[PDB]
Amino acid sequence: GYIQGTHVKTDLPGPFHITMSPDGSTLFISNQSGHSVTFVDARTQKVTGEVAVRVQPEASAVTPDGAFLYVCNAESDSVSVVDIQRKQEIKEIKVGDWPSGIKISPDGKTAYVACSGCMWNAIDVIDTGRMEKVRSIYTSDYGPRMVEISPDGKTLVAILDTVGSINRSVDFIDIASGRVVENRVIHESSNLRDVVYTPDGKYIAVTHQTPKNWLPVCEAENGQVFTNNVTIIETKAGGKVARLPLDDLNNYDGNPYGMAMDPKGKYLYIGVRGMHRVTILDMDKVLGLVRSSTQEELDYLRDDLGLVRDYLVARVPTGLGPSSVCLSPDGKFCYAANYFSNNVTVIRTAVD
Amino acid sequence: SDVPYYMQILDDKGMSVQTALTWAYLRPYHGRICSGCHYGSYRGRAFKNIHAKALYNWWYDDRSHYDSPFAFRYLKFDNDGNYKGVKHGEDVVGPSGTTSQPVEGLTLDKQRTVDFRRDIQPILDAKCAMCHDSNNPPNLGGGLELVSVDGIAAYSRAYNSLLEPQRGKDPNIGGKYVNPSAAINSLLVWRLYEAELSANAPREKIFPIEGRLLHNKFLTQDERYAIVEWIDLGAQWDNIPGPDFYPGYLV
Ligand code: HEC
Ligand code: HEC
Ligand SMILES: [Ca+2]
Ligand SMILES: [Ca+2]
Ligand SMILES: [Cl-]
Ligand SMILES: [Mg+2]
Ligand SMILES: [Xe]
Ligand SMILES: [Xe]
Repeated sequence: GYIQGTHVKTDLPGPFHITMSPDGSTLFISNQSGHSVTFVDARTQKVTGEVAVRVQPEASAVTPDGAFLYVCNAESDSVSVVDIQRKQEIKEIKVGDWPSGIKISPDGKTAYVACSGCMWNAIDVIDTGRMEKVRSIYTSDYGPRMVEISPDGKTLVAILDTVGSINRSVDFIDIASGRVVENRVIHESSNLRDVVYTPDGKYIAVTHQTPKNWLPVCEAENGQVFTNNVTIIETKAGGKVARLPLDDLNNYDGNPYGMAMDPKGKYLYIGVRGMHRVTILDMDKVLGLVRSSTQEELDYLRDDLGLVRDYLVARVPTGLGPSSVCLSPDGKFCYAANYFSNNVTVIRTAVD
Repeated sequence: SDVPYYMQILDDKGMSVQTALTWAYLRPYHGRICSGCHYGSYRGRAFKNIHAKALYNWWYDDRSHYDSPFAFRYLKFDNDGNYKGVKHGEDVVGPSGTTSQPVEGLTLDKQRTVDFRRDIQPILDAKCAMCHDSNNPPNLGGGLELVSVDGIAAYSRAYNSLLEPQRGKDPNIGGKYVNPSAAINSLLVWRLYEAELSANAPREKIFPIEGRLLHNKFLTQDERYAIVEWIDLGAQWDNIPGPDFYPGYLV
């Protein structure tokens, strides 16, 4: 297999992503450098097979029944439909540039694919019966990184990661309507790698970084150049946008990427790729902080470097490059996919 | 007498303007004078010469030890909530004729205090918790059910909410909604009376300019002043010494 963006060969799978069946019996790992998807039995924790897909998959999504796996092939500019039981790819549908993510609707009738190409703004919809692209939903700006569907199933958010932009936003889509109702801008943000929903659907979490672009590059202290942040947005109309720090004063979480939401919404799990660790936060303390604070106070608290310790549950050692994380349906276990170490770290959560 | 006590000067709304923090004690039949309120008459300064009305209310009768009135149990207020006067309790009392005034508050058994579980919490459940949940701070719901904090379950949700500290404020002064031994400085009391009571503002923005709701008509005078008394007493949780039947820490 090839290292991304290069013609150089490697024998290493290099997992870029991970997910889990709704019945929690199977883990599906997208191998970026392996151009395939590894199947892992959750119970025995060993590999049950490797399914060949198109070239450089960065993402995957499982149908509610768990009979199919929809994989996002980034360089092939496509999406592979794989039979889970047969361990074989039964189709290839082709989409806009660089899908970085795909999600299946609650009814399982539809799959939404975020096209992350720098000059490309699209969310391509795919009927599961036709097993083909239906239409395309144009976002407010370029390069959607990932989407997420509400538990309601009537709303779809897309994080827009836009090159050459300090203010990076999130689009709200009405699934029945199929276009943009509202666009909410995260100010002074960059590199949004994920978006997740709270079980009650009243909030969304987005991992990103806050650069200071307008300042000289001088020291590394007190996040003079980059700080790392998680933002909670209230799905309510006119809701708050709360930018919160992931960092200590002398300890930062480099490049937060993947997110896993606790089934009951008690904890938030954040893959930290740069510092190779999983940051676990208490969501009732976070949301408690959001509800009890004004917008001004939150905006001031974004730069508080001692704030994290209030809502921070843990930081757990992981393999190198944990770009993605996922949870078991009972929420008692958290899996983190490590690219460089070519493995998966299994974590026992606080849930008992 | 022979018991530790201190005192608080009160305004026309019955709230403490200044609290004397110390422990004073009187011997039997003894009495004590002071020129002022921490004026320095008992510390660094000579007694100021003062002709006071209280001097004539002290002992005027030859057949009595003291003609001065005993401490009253309650207060009476007018329709606006102003101080109307002082009110007798049910502790009234061998006994001999050695004082002119009715004997009140000498029974240690029946001495009244304000307990959060017995007094305040039911008021909170009745008049408050309906609109106040996790989504609308402070959270007054949950009843008397204990909330575990850092592996310790002591008080309820409402108590934990009301006693919560505020950023940039000395906890020795107060928290977000509560200033111990000052009701007049407490944001909660500020909102319950819907006015600025003191010269010390609890925080920068107090009364919302949008979506504000008047809280002054939610409580009767007895309930509101019960909260005032609770805060002025130091805003405790368990005010009944020793283990009792009311909800609390158990292992
Ligand atoms: C529904 C009719 C309510 C009842 C019953 C109670 N409160 Fe309330 N409260 C309500 C709203 C809509 C708001 C928003 C802000 C505002 O000023 O209107 C509040 C707010 C408070 C506050 C201020 C919180 C803060 O500024 O940080 C306090 C201190 C408060 N509420 C206390 C309180 C008490 C003691 C109640 C029982 C008498 C009570 N509330 C009832 C709505 C409603
Ligand atoms: C207004 C309230 C009063 C009144 C009517 C009296 N005192 Fe005094 N007192 C007062 C304050 C604010 C303080 C200090 C509180 C603190 O430091 O936090 C005190 C203190 C005392 C003390 C302790 C020693 C000292 O601080 O000087 C003693 C003893 C004392 N007060 C005695 C006292 C006497 C004899 C009074 C006459 C009735 C008296 N107090 C009245 C405030 C107030
Ligand atoms: Ca492409
Ligand atoms: Ca007790
Ligand atoms: Cl004095
Ligand atoms: Mg330096
Ligand atoms: Xe760690
Ligand atoms: Xe005193």
